Formats: sequence, C-alpha cells, structure tokens
Amino acid sequence: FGAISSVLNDILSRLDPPEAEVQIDRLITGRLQSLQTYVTQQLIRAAE
Amino acid sequence: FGAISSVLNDILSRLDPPEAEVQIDRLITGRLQSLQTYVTQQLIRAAE
Amino acid sequence: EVFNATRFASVYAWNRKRISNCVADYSVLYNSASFSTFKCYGVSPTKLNDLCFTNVYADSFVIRGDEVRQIAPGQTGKIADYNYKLPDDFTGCVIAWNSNNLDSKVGGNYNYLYRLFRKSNLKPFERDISTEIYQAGSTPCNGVEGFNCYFPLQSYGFQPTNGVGYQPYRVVVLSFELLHAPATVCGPKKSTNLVKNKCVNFNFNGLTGTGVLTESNKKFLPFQQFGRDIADTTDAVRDPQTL
Amino acid sequence: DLCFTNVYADSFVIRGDEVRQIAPGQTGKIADYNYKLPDDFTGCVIAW
Amino acid sequence: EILDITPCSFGGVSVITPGTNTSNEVAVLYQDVNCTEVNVFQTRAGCLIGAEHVNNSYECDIPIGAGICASYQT
Amino acid sequence: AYTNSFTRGVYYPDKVFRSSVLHSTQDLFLPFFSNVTWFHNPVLPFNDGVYFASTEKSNIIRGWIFGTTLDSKTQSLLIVNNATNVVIKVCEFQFCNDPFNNCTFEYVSFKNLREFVFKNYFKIYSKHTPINDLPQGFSALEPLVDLPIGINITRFQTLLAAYYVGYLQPRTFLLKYNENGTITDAVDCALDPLSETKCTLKSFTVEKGIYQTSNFRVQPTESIVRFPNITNLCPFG
Amino acid sequence: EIVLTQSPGTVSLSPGERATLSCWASQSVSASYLAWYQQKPGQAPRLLIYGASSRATGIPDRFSGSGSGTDFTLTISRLEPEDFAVYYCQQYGTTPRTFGGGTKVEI
Amino acid sequence: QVQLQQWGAGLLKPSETLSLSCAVYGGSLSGYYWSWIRQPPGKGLEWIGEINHFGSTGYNPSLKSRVTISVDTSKSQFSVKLSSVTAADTAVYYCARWGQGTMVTV
Ligand SMILES: *[C@@H]1O[C@H](CO)[C@@H](O)[C@H](O)[C@H]1NC(C)=O
Repeated sequence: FGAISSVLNDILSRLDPPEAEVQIDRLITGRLQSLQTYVTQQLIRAAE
Repeated sequence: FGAISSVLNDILSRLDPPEAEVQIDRLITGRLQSLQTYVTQQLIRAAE
Repeated sequence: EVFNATRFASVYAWNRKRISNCVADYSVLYNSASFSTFKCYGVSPTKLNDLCFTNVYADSFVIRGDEVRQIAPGQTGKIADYNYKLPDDFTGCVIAWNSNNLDSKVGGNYNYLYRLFRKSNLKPFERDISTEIYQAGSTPCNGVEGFNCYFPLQSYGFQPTNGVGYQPYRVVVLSFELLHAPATVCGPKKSTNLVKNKCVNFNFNGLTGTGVLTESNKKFLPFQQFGRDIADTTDAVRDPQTL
Repeated sequence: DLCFTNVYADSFVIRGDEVRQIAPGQTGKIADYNYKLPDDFTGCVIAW
Repeated sequence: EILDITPCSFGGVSVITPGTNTSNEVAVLYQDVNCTEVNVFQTRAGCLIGAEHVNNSYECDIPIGAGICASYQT
Repeated sequence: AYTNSFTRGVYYPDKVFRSSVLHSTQDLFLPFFSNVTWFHNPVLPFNDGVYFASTEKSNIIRGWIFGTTLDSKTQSLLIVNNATNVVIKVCEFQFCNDPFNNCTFEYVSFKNLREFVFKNYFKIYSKHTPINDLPQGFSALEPLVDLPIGINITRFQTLLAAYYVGYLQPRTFLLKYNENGTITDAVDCALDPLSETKCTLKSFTVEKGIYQTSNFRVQPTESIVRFPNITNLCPFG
Repeated sequence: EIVLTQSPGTVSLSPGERATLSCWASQSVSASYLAWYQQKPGQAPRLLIYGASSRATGIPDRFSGSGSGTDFTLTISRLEPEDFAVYYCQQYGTTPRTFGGGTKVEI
Repeated sequence: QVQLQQWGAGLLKPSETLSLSCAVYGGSLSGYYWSWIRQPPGKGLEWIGEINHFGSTGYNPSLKSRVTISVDTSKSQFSVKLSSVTAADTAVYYCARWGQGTMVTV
C-alpha cells in the first residue's frame, strides 16, 4: 500500500514510533479499505 | 483530488520523480475509490 | 579502523568496503558526537544492534562541508548527479564529520577531486572513475584538453583557512540490505534455548514474531533456510544453532 | 524553443580595446561611464 | 483542415477453450476491431481467430456474442 | 546449430520453502522452447544470463570465464575444477586464447547433465541428472552459490563433447511446489493464449469456457510532431 | 600553428611613461587565450597576465592586458626602473601552445 | 615552501637522449598539472609537453614521438625524457605547473 514493508511487526521493529505513524497509517487506510470492500461484497451476496 | 493536475502526463512531465509520485498516489486513491463506488452501485442496481 | 582510517579517497573515487561476519554494536556510534552528521533513514538510529542484516556496505570519501546535504535519498546536486548517488530506498545511515583538523594542507589540499562533468548522471552506488577529458563543446575532443574540452575532474582546495561551508568533511555512509540469505552480522543480544509448545515471543536471526514453537516433520531441503505460508506469512524457521 | 516576456536589443560601436569591457563585473571607462552590464544579466552582447 | 480524433483500436482479449482435460487447441477473441490490424472469422461482437465458421447450427456450448457460439468438434 | 529448449530452465527464485501451492512470481528464466545454441570453444556474450547445460561423459568441461575485456585491463571471474576441489577467483590473468593479478576475491571449495544458470549481483544455480541431444522432461535447478563481486560482465567463453547455451528473459512463471516441497511443474505466462489463461486462473486445468486475460492495444507506430503557423519577422535584423 | 606577432621588437622609454605591448595572433584566439610573461635578463620567466585580462598573483597593478581575438595588448601605465625587461606573450588556444618572440623594453 | 628545482641538464652529443629532473617542494605533482618550458638562447618560450595530474600527458609536435614526461610520486619529482636530440633542441628548460631553468646544449 506504499509503506516500506508489509509486516506490521517488522515496520515497528525497525522504526521508532514518531515516523512509524507515517508508515503504519498507510497500511491502516489500506487494509481498512480492503475489509469494507469484502464486507460489502458479502452483504450484497447475502441478499441474493 | 488534491493533486496538482488531472492530467497524468503533466505530473510526469512537470514534477520530479521522487516528488511527482506523491501526486500520483492522490490520483490513484482518488480514481480507485471512484470505481468502487461505481462498481458497488452496479452490483446493487443489478441485483435489482 | 574504517572510521579512524588515516586516509580517504575522492567522492567520485569513493571506496566501497564490504562488511561481513561481524558483531556490530554501533554503541560507540551514538555517544561519540564526533560525527557532526548522523542521519539514519531506513531505520531508527537508536535501534540497530537490536537488528541485523545480510550484508552492509561502508562507502567512504571526503567532500566539501556544504555538500553533506547532497548525499540524501533522492537529493539533487552535482556531487549527487556526477559523483555519488544514493538509492531511493536508502537502507541505512550517513556519517559525516569535519576533517579540517586532518584534511588540510597548510597551503591547501589539492588531493581531493570531484567529477563536475558527465553526460549522464550516475545510478545509485554507481562509481565512474573515468579519467578521459570531457568534451565540453560539440567538437570531436581528440586528446586536446581545453576549449570545448574541459577536464571533468576538479580538485577541492582544502586550506585550513577556508570557511566551514567550504571546510573539508570526512563522510562515511552505511547501506544495509535485509534479505533472505542468512545475516552476516548481528548485534549483541545473547540467544537462549529452544522452547516448545508455549505462546512465546521469538526472534530468530533477526526475524521477529510471536507464537508457539513446535518441531515439525517438514522435509526441508538441505539448503532451504525456512518456509512460508500461502498468506506469504512465516510457516517454519530453522534454528541457526540446530538444523 | 523558449521565450520571454520581452527582448531588448541595444546597438552602438566601440573601439576594439573596449570590447572586453561589456561583460558582467567588467571595470572600464565604457563599463563605468558609458554602458554597464549588471551582474545577473539574462542576455548577451554581439559585436562584429 | 478539421481533423477528427479517434482513440485507435484497443480491446480485451479472450480465450475460447474446451476443457484442458479434453484438448489444448484454443481460439482467441479480439473484441470489436476490423482485425486487419491484428481461418479468421468476423463477428458483430469482435474478431475470432483459430476457429472455423460453420453454416450449420447447434446448441450453444460456449457463448461468444450476438448469437455466435463456439464448440470443439470434428 | 540450434535446438528446442523444451521445458528446462527453472530454479527456486529464493530459499523459501513452500508446499503444494501454485505460486506466481517474476524473474529471469529461459523462455520455453527457445533456440539454444549447440556446440562442439568460442566466446559468447552474457547480456543478461545464460542457461548453460552440458552433457558430460569424459568430464572435459572444467569451468567458465566471464567479463568484458577477457584479459588484463580489468578483472574477470574464473571457475576451475582440478580433480581436488572447485576453485574460484576474480583476478586479471594473462588469458590465453583458449587454455586448458591485481585481485580481491577468491573461493575454493554423457549421462551427467551438469546444468547451470548464471545471473546478475552474481548467483549460481545448477542441477546434476542422469541422462542418455537435450532431453525433454522437467527438473528444478537448486541454488548452489552466491558470489559477491558485482563485476561488470558482458561476455564469456567456456573452459573445456557438447553443451548448449540459453538466454534468460524477464517473464513471469507459475511454479507448483510439491508436497515434499519441490518444484515439480511450471507454466510460462506469456508463451501462448492457453498459457496466458492458466496464469490468469492460477491453475493447471481449465474448465471449458471463456477467459479474459490481457488487453489488446494498438501501439502508436510513431510520435509525430506538429509546430504552429509562424508569426511575423520584426526588426531584430 | 598560432604565431603571435609582437610589435615593436624594441621599445625605449623613460620612467613614468605608458608602455604598450602589442600582440597579434595569426588566427583569432578564442576566449582571450593570452598569457603574458616578463623575463628579466638572467632571470626565469615570470607570469604577468593570465587570460589576457587576469593579472598574475602579486604582479603590480601597473601591468594591464587588453585586446580580443587577434589582438592582445599589454599596458604598463607607469614605467618602473625594473620594468625594462623582455616581455613574451603565449597563446594557448590550440594544442600547439605557442609564444611570441618577445618585446624588449629599453631605456 | 614552494620550489621547483631543475636537474639533469648539460652538454649532449647529437642524436643522444636526456632525462630531466624537476624536484618540487610543497606541491603535489600528481595532484596539479605540470608542464616543461624551454627557451632557446635569444628566443621566446616554447611549450614542449604538459602532464595532467590524473596522468594524462601531451607533447608539442616538435617533440612528438621523441619526448616522454612522467612523474615519480614516490619522490614527487617531475621528469622530462627526450630522445633523438639535435642542435635545434638547445634551449633553457624550466619546469612549471615555475622552476629555475636548465640549459640544454646539443
Ligand atoms: C553455533 O554452535 C553450534 C553448536 O556447536 C553449531 O551447530 C552452529 O553451527 C554454530 N553456529 C552456526 C549458526 O552455525
């Protein structure tokens, strides 16, 4: 999603917090979008 | 979508690679969201 | 040694010392404020000897004091364009300090040069020690140096009396690579014994995570370092200290 | 292939020894009493 | 001169196929083109390559478009 | 000469162990069914990377040399095996035409299909199989060695009776790790539409149907420039 | 091939007078590639003017160079009692770096 | 501090060769450009050869294929080797980047 890695435990292990929030926020807004797409799909299929 | 321009080439031409790609990230997140809204409406309007 | 090294080469002729099979502390590289420039970019400067890498490079040269700005991820400038370029995904830190107390002839050092001419900017970590005269104009520059034939290699004049903005600075940049192969150096954190069947926090050869450790019947192949899962997540790890 | 807002063209004749004196930072009787060129001069001089 | 502008041809590509457990010969559909800019059949739905048009008629084994369907047969 | 590279030219892109999973990746590989040169001495380029494979009956094959100038005036890499161990170094030797200093690094450790793949920084991939020309079939090349030199290399000549030469390209493959954890079959993504499909579905079997995989696009044959109608000349002259 | 034409070959002048050395090149010399040397009798060459406009370091301000193209001109505004020496100009705009024959400053 | 001492001059028979010495003090010959300057009796200066610090070197056409200039960084000395000498080569050779002058008689 543009952050420097995909492992949330790695990105912490390699950076101290203050710029991690710059990285981690990129993941959060990424994955958080990925759910609600999946959920909405399930909801739509649920009605069918 | 808060980027400098709607034209992708313009961002490619005018801005430096390490800086321009920040603008491109805006356009991607912009358009990519827009499809989701479009696609999601299609599903509902299809199940209708 | 590489820090207390009596000598440095030019920026265009920048050393690339490879480093392997070490126990790096970096602890002397925190307290010692002798480095006027210490800017880790890939990682948090404090958290090094708690981490470790497959391989690390020590690039060394000496440059003008102001040019310390030029050596930055994606930074622009003649030294950056014609003498030494950093990777965009720079993984490491930059160490630079003033060398007027050493790199200064009383009449001024001519010893350090820089290539100010090139028709194509170097790639990151590229090193062009090319010596041939640079064709400034469009004339066929046929061995005659001079008009339309400028020498790309220009020397720093390092006198003790120059300004700090022009003062000589000793600089060494470290680049890391955290890859799949076993690390060659890891910081001083003594390991412990294996534990089975308990939700525990682990960290193997730098790889970090939490869970339960179990022996497996997995038939690795004699080279295979470790496995992963269909989620591209870790499945199994081999003890360095035990196959 | 480029262009500016306006272009200014001067014209006169000097002695051959004075040709050096039209350049940024030049000092001379022409440079100080007849025609001076500022430091950051965007342009040039043509003489024949 | 008043010059019209058309974004020149471009389309999706689809692969006709019988099941792999049956054969490997496959046919390619190019979507809506003259197909002189790519044994070749032309549809109101696109260009077809590698299949034979047949005057006969059958049930639709694999749909294509505009009432043309493809199948694997002698 | 020439020969058809049936399916060989695969190798674990890393050391990660997997099991019974079709994994899609992208690296340099020998594209399936390419023209491999058949030999019986000379020197050939190395623009990206060679799929080297020799049938061995008398063990005449002994090594290779890689570089740009292939003499003094720079360094070049050397492989030699002399009856006792494999010897490797990176010196600038007085190279002969085809025999059978100033250096920093050195390492010292026709049924015999000593296969090899060399890629660049520098890696070493191989496989050794019993055989009986180039046979069709399948075999995964295991990694052997990584060598840290980073030398500009464009050309090589072998160091010796036959062997073949391939050439790697940046394609994307689908690799099937087995239950034991081994590559047992792979499929090119760009070989043919049927192959193009398999990658799209990430499978080795395709139910009869239709599948959209790629996008046709007329590429512009060229770029053609139009400059505006000139204005008028003014008293510049 | 660039031959520098210095004139006159000899010049006799009194102290305080303005002395001008003329230096013409057979071909136009680009970017004022003209260097001036003053050679005291029994002494090594001594640089006076570099680039035909830049004076050497520590050379007196009385020395001055002028000219462009095929003209180089060395000016000594106020003659000095030790300025009666041979002055040779050198043109380095071509690979065959060539110098002038030298002009003698007399009394 | 800064001094360039010339040596190796003297009287030489025709067609012989010679090797110049130019000891530099306070300078880095390998780091600054060096050239040798000759002047025949009663003539002007004549640039014969020059050596770029990085190693590049050039010679005037009158000495082309007969002269060779090199430097001993081990001693920080400038050398100017001439071969196939003749009468016309008689000139005062001072080494500059000037030196003291070395008369060559041949
Ligand atoms: C560390 O010691 C153990 C036991 O002697 C040995 O097996 C291991 O190979 C040594 N180091 C590594 C990581 O190989």
